[PDB]
Amino acid sequence: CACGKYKRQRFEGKVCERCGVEVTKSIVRRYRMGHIELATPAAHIWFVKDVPSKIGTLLDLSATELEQVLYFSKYIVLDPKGAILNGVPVEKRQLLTDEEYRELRYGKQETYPLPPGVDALVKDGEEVVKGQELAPGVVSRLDGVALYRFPRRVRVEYVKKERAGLRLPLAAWVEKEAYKPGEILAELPEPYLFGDKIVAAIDPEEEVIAEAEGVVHLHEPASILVVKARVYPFEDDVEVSTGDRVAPGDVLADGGKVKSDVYGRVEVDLVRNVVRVVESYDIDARMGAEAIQQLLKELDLEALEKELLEEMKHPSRARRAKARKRLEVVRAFLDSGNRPEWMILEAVPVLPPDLRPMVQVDGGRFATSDLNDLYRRLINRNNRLKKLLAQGAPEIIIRNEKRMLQEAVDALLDNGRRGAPVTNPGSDRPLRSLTDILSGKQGRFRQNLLGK
Amino acid sequence: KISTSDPVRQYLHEIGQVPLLTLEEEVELARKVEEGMEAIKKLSEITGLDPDLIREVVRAKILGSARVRHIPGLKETLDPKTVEEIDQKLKSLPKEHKRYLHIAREGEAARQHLIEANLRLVVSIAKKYTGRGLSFLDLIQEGNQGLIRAVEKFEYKRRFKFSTYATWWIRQAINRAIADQARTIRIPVHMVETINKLSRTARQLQQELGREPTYEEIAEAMGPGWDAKRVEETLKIAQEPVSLETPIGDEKDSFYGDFIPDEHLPSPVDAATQSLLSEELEKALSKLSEREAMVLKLRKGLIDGEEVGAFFGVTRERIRQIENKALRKLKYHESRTRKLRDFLD
Ligand SMILES: [Zn+2]
Repeated sequence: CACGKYKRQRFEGKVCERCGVEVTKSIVRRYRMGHIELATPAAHIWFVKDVPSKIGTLLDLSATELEQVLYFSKYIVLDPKGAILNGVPVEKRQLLTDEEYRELRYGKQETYPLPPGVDALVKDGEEVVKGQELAPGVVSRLDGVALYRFPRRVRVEYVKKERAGLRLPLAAWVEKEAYKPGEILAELPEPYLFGDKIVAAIDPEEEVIAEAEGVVHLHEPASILVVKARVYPFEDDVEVSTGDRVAPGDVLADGGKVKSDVYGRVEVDLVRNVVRVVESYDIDARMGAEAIQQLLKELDLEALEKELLEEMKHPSRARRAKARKRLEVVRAFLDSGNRPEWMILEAVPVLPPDLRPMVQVDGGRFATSDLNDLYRRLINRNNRLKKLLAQGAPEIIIRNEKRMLQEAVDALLDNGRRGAPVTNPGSDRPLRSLTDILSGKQGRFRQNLLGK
Repeated sequence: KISTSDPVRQYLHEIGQVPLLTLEEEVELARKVEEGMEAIKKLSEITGLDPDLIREVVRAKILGSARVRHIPGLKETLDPKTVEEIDQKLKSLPKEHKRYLHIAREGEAARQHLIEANLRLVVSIAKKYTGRGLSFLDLIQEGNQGLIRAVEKFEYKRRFKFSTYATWWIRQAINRAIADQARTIRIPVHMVETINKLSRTARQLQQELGREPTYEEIAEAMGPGWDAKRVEETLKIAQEPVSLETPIGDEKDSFYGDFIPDEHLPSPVDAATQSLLSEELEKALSKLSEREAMVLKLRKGLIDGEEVGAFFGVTRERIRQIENKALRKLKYHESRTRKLRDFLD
């Protein structure tokens, strides 16, 4: 054994109490398998990049390009349902781009145009920005022409000292008059003798005024959010209370994800009772093996078998021919053998150890089966992934990694089908991929017949 | 197609659409990130729920549905019911504490938002720790993990901006990664710098001798406790391994890993050995006393290599007595019928 509690043959089939070792020599060390548990699946390149994409064929996707498109990068395929339009209904199996995708889920249009100086555009925008529904093409009037060409409501941001009126609680504490006592009314200087209304024009910064210390004198944004702003929603209990109550109760989720009616996102501004409700809805958008794993499970091959049967003998030769090639794969799958959800990878079998040695050479040199550098590739990535999810997760970085990850999962399986991995500067050599082991220049089945 | 370009384009495009303004936007987000903390904690205070739980539930509602909880972290938090229960108590929080809830989420968002904006910063940094032995994307990714680290500790109260702060927290993450993953046989950070200093020194030594320094110079130039045995050792660990699979001789079709022999495995000669040895050792063990013979047979051939602790109840005098008298009768009759003499080894 490893520690030596049991050391001969009498007890040959038992394992050690404190450490696990059942024995017959290290041949076990060369025939046993270990597995790596993948964060977010990836797929076998053996099944995705053979001429007939066995998954492209079975899953009616662009047999060769739709795959490559969603697989390695972020081109999403709406999996189950996505009510909101592009101009046409939800595309059951069609794919879209980041851009348009972006436009969807958050809210139709994003327009942040922030003014150049402190008094020209800051005023045009402010006057028409807070409660006024700004129609498309709202021609803001000062630097050049601030053009707001899209939908519903508007939210501006910071302001200097041209004149302070109707703004949020930021400045309230600055001039102690209104936040300390009820003096905002006398704040209007001299005509009151003959909601926010401040002095004629006394403050010029985005600060806190204990002593003018916590500040930030800068620019003022006027970002038009194309979303519908509700101020006084009411209570109707048919379905679970939607949106909000007058002022007390707020049943809506906070300001990220909340589906009320056909409109599905809800931001919250406790300034005025304002429940910002954006319009897009539950749009299942996925990219990568994740997306295909789903698609693959959902299919009842029997149905597609019978569907292709009809497609096969009835329409003309163009679409029926494609259907015969697509019925081939589906047939065997159902015929005898195993079912098709397995083509996707989430559990990576690891080749035995003694078969990917680590050995002492001359001088004290060492030598290991190239396979091991590839393995580390995957394990490192897979781990960095887990930790990247846990730490917190900014989208770009998670996919970025998922990509690498995928690539890696190819590497051990088969190298070169998509790019060729290299040991560091020394030999621009393809690290023998498990594939290269089987076939290869001088591979396995190959030299299995060259001689022993 | 080709992976570098796509990611570069990917984040550069988003920075291109959202860089963070120098002061305003980083200030803004920062403020929100901190308030989230203060919020979450006060939330743990009133709910009796661990800040870890309050943190994960707000994450789910702002970053992802049941999907992101189920696949990433296996299953301890019920995908629907569990998280929801938690959100309900958050709602129940009247006007006063409800405020922290709404803040926590918005803060969580800001966070994730700032993280996005400062990704060009990472890549710019990561760009220079290139030829260290890590993949540019691996490098950026670790550096990225570093920026996330900085986000947890930055105190906006202390005026300095996130730029200079991220630099450190990123450079730290990168260099570690470089030291931890670069080699196939892991080498501690100290050995790493050690190797850098060793290399650098060999460089200044190459400068004038015209003689690639004998391990004498390196010792000297390096410092206090450096000797020939030390340097010969470090440079031996510095050489990365070789590809067990490598083109050898005339690269026509030669693969290096077939030439190494095997040691544990009993080449036939040894299997035959154990057969006769054990059969003859077994014959002698029986025609004797199963006393001091098995003691020394089992103590030596069964477990580990203790005269006194060798025999059961009978002391040392009977041990040496039968050990040496049986061992010699055994040897001297084995001298007669010579079977063992021809040293099986
Ligand atoms: Zn043991």
